[PDB]
Amino acid sequence: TDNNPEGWTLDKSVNNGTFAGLAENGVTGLLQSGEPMDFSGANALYFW
Amino acid sequence: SSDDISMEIELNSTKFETITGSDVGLRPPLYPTVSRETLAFPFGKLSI
Repeated sequence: TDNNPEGWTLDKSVNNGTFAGLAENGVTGLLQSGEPMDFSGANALYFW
Repeated sequence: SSDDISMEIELNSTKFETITGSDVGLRPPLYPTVSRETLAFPFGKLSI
């Protein structure tokens, strides 16, 4: 609803939010905009 | 130990409860069961 980047409503509206294969009340994983550093990306060889 | 620890800042009138199930997929195991081994729970850049 806002221009805040991290917010993407936790288990969102009317649809139950279950594939039939997730089997949890927890889906979210939304936050922490900073992911860890990638050793499979474009800069992988230099890091390795 | 999914969603086991959770920070909840109180503001002057409101509050915002985050949780490491909503943050960290990295999960410090209780094994190294051999005594006195301490653990860590990093929160990456919690923008409140």
